[PDB]
Amino acid sequence: YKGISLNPIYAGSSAVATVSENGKILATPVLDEINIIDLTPGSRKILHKISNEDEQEITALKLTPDGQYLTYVSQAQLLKIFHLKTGKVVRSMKISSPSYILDADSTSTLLAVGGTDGSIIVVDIENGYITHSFKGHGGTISSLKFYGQLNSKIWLLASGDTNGMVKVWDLVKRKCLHTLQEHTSAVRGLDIIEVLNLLSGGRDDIINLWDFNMKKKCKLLKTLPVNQQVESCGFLKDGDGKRIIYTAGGDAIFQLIDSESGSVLKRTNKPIEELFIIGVLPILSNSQMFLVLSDQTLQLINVEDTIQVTSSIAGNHGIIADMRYVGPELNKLALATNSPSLRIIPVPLPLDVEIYEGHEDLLNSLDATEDGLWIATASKDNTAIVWRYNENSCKFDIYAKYIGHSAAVTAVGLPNIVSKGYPEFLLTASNDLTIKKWIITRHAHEKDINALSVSPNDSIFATASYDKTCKIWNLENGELEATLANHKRGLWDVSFCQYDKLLATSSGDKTVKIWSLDTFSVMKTLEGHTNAVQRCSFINKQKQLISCGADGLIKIWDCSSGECLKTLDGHNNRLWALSTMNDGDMIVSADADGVFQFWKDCEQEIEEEQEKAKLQVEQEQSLQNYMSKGDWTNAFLLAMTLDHPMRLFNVLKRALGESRSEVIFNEELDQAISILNDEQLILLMKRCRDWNTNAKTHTIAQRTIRCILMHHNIAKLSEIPGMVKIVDAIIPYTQRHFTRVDNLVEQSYILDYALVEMDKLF
Amino acid sequence: AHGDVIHANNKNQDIASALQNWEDVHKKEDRLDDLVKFCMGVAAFVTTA
Amino acid sequence: YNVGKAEKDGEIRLKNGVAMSKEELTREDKNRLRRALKRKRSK
RNA sequence: GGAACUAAUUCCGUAGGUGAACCUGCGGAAGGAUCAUUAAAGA
Repeated sequence: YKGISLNPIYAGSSAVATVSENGKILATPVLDEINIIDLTPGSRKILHKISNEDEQEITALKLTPDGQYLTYVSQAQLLKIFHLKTGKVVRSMKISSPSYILDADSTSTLLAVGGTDGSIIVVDIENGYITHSFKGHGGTISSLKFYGQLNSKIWLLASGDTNGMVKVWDLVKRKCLHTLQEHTSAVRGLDIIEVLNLLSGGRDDIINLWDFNMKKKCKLLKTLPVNQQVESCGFLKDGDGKRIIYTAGGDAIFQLIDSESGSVLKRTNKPIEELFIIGVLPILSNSQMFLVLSDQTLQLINVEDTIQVTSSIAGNHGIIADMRYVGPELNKLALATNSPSLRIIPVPLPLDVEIYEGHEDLLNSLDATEDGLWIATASKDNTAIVWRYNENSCKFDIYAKYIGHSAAVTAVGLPNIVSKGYPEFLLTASNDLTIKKWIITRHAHEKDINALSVSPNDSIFATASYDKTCKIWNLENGELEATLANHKRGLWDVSFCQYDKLLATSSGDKTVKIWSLDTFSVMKTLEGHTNAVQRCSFINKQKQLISCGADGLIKIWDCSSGECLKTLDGHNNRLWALSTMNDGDMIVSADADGVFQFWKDCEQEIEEEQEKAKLQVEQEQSLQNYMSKGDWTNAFLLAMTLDHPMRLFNVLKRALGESRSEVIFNEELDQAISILNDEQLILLMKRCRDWNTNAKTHTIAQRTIRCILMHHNIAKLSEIPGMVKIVDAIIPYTQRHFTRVDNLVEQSYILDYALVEMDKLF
Repeated sequence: AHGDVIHANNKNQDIASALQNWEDVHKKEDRLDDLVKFCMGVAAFVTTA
Repeated sequence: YNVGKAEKDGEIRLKNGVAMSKEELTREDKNRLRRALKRKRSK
């Protein structure tokens, strides 16, 4: 299968991603690595991932308005500078006490770092040296803000401590001008308003205006009381003279507030999910604001009663409860995750997410109707809801909701749907034992339930448990067709198959079984997993069934054979769930890890082996045609490709015999020796090494060495790996044959002696 | 000592001027190698047989 | 350098240096070679 | 099943026992092999 791995762009350690003034380019960190994905309309690509150290974690990372360089801080007290153009770390240095806050100005020349201890050092972006070091206030530094003009003789740096103290350090003056402990809590966000007034975000709730000057005079112009934590704030030019400060809060409600009055012109959202926006990266000139949410998602909001997000990009899905395909197109896969919302992701680089949050419960189960549209959600919260699956437009609804029962909805399964697209009923179950079938309560099994699945005829249904039993009850009435006998220690999944007509069972031990309606008993028994099976997905061709497993590996087998066909080992630490594309077999694998992957069945690879097996049988008959009649150049090559030594040696027998009137063999054969590969000069000389052993195959070896020496550059022959050890065996046999041939010349002058004593007689 | 050197700088016209002047001289002194084998092969044939 | 049996299954190398592939053999030559390696292994 | 081809430790009292060549819980006994260091209110 052509499995494609999927990874999360924003994950692990909390940090603020750095984006450039232009929409394109973005930086996110997952564990040790940092992933940079350029942002362009219609194209998403990841430039590169920095390996760094897997053991180390990333406290924070920063990108300049123009993305020339990427700056990140490791867990160890050192600073690593990365150059975007060459993808190489130009400089690295120790920042002593680690500083989470890094501030970059529009110009990339100056970068500010805040230590854990509260000591702040300013480092030039271009050269890895510290222009100056400030002892600063004796507290952790919450944030710093730089002020600059493309060309100016005045530069102002503002630093915010954990306590409500703001020091406006002046770089040219090298003095701390001002102290403003108006704030009673650490200042999380500082924004320097254009001329001079200083706006400081207050962690406690107070957002405080200030007057800044080179001279001592400074005063508090205004104080704004907002009912949210000020995570970050900024000044927006839009709205002219009445600039509306941009405020980010713990509740995640973005607020634009009049300057002249404390009233809020417009609030972009309130979100049902209980998340806080860690920090906001705003282009400002482009009037685009990026909000990093506490549910690990990024929302793009334009700046002009409720702010409307232009698009939503989800950096990482922490956990996928289950994988179920939804929609007519089938491009987007509905995601069941540990959150109180439903996320719809498109199927093919950052991926945008459609998100629906019908209930507060993290989704604990999910299901979609086979003919296209509907989606149904099972959650920890007792409420169970049905979702409107339109494929046309961006419209989505959740019209039906079900009161039911006082425990979490373990799983929602709908046997059937009517031809108008309305579900007939919902069977659903719990952490307790109270198992219910609501149309639009039964009990089964003393402990928590695990899975619910259905047959295309609505006749039969089955459900599974931790106390080891599977129950098959009538769908129409309130009747019990039977009970399955038991599995070894707890049944994680139950799956019906259309062609076979079987009920498969996954377990909490490493065994899978196949169960029958007719006898209520085990048809087949499987083994050779490590941990626990978790989910079993039906296969499109109804033969090659797919089981997942809580040891990170997925495996494929046929019920009729009973034997393992294939194993897939491409995921990291776990597996939880599995999806199959209905129309064409594509196995889609879902885990505790934030990686994801799409696999596919590939008869096509057999046709590669068919053409390879055909090619030999094709070329042997040419070879035996060449071995009939000559054309020994082609008889050499097809021997050299398919490695028949005795048929190759017969060519070099005949090639010497035909070469009886520097050219050592046939001339076109000599050109064929010149084009021999490095793997072929090993194999030819190795066969030539064998031929040098006995004196009958002797000279046929020696003429083949003479070509390779006469028709190659000999600097290759030392480069070639393992070729020297072949030369160790060739040489002392040649010296042995050298005396042996020369001694036949020494005996040969008896013929010279038989002339001289004879010609004297004459 | 220098067979590494004169091999890599083979077919220089200055070195091979000397080496052809070597081989034009060195060919004449095969006449003992054609003399020893007669001196060997007879004396082995005479004393044994 | 002793001549040795080749690492690939598709070839057979004899003790004298006459290498034989498994694919250029005839079935009657396949017979004698298995019969020859029978009596040396048996001995 | 048929017929081809290719490939190649001991003991005592007491109580109980269904994996009891006997064991186990509670309390006793030795009739069982003591090396080493040792003033530190050395106020």
